[PDB]
Amino acid sequence: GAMGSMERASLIQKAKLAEQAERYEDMAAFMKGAVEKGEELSCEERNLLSVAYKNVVGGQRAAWRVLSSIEQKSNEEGSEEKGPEVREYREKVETELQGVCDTVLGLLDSHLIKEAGDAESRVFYLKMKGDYYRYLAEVATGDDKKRIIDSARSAYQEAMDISKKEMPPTNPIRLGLALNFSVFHYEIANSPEEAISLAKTTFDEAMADLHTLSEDSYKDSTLIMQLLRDNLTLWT
Amino acid sequence: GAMGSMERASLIQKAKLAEQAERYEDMAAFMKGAVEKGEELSCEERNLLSVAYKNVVGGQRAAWRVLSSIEQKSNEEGSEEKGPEVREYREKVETELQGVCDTVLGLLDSHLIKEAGDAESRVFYLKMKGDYYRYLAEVATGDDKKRIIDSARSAYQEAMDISKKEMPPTNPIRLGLALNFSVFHYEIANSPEEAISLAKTTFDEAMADLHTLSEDSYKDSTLIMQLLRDNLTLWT
Amino acid sequence: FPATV
Amino acid sequence: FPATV
Ligand SMILES: N=C(N)c1cc(-c2cccc(NC(=O)C3(Oc4ccccc4)CCOCC3)c2)cs1
Ligand SMILES: N=C(N)c1cc(-c2cccc(NC(=O)C3(Oc4ccccc4)CCOCC3)c2)cs1
Repeated sequence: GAMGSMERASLIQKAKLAEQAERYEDMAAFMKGAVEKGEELSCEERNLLSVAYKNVVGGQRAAWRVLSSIEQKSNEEGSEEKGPEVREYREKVETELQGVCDTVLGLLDSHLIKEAGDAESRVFYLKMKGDYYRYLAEVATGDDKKRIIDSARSAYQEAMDISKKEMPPTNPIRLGLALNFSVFHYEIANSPEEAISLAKTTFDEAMADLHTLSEDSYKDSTLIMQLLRDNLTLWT
Repeated sequence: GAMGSMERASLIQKAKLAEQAERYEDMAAFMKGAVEKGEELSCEERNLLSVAYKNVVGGQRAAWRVLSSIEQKSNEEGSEEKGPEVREYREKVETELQGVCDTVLGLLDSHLIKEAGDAESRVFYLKMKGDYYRYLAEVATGDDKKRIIDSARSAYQEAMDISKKEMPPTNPIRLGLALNFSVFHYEIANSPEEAISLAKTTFDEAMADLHTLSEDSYKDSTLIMQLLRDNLTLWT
Repeated sequence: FPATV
Repeated sequence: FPATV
């Protein structure tokens, strides 16, 4: 606990400051410290945690993609051997990414998920668990790739089952879960038809429930519905 | 030397890869390792070093500015005491920024500047030295602020003296040095008239030497001349 | 890349 | 802020 001596409330305050300053590594460290205080997280706090790590790992993923692309070109038929450096540095970024994912997964396993009883918290964390196993799957190539994929699938599936039982079809967490599980199907599980079906059914069921919403709730739900449509347009 | 076991050429290669991946902290660490091999830097290598640290400290400066702004508002007449957290976190970012500046200044002092005999290398490094003392000056408030300002001024001045003796007025290093020394005058030394005079004289002397340049050299010089004009437009 | 949230 | 390079 590097943050063990800081007050929980101070960690949350500093996470918000780090967000405003676009210091997402700091933000993630502050929110890891907050989680490690052992108390459940409120809605706002869960989203601070998620925003922080999504931004950190998102930057790592973007860098990994650049380096992996350079590496594949160096391996084409006709390339001039540029030694081990591209592979080494891609491996360095990959190991750092895996470490961040393992950290987040560790927080979810110790002990955020087991204490999460409300649908909004439990579905949120299980979505996160699917997301970070999905990021591990994006770089996985060994004896474990299938198991990592199945861990992502299992987390997303439990989240989906709870969300369909306990939340309306326009709930933004339910929508974002389905968006991401659909991308999992398309990009990770080589199941584009499942990806398209899930996105379309999610969109249509949400459409039919929009009439129940306030103007602010409508804005949130239609935002994610547009992402579902964007993906469907990319895939069809 | 965390990079002490890596080949110089591999460090330079990985700095270029880090640049492509927008991993500027890594890029800076690789180039610090390259400098610490003890050999002089080529033109390309000097610019890899400068790009890396300029991007790292630039992000720190942007974050510091956000936090300092929040801190000043918390100190206005009418604000609700939000405890020590904003100050603490601004101080944290400030200390990290100071550390990066001290690192760069240390590389210039051990031993890049003393081995730099050609105008293009010596002016480049002395510009860097003025720049990183300028960044220290931006956050300085203690018994040392005047001395930090004078260290920036002294480095910029030696660079200016060499550049006027040894390079044409369109040389991009000479132009960028003058651009930055002009900003030093305006923003650090509370000498806006000196800032404006320097920018204008630099611009006019460059204009009169453009006729000597190739199309590619013209593009580089006119780019920085436009920055001089941009600043003059901001200041008049 | 496709959109995720 | 003013331009520097
Ligand atoms: N960043 C900060 N400081 C803060 C953020 C919040 C907060 C408050 C309520 C909801 C959310 N967000 C979500 O529940 C999900 O995101 C979206 C929701 C609606 C529309 C688009 C995305 C999370 C990702 O899965 C989809 C739902 C965040 C409080 S503070
Ligand atoms: N980034 C990379 N991988 C590489 C960069 C280079 C390289 C090569 C030659 C010159 C420069 N640049 C400059 O000498 C200064 O920048 C500008 C120059 C002209 C126009 C605008 C800016 C530096 C800042 O002071 C002003 C001069 C860089 C090789 S590789």
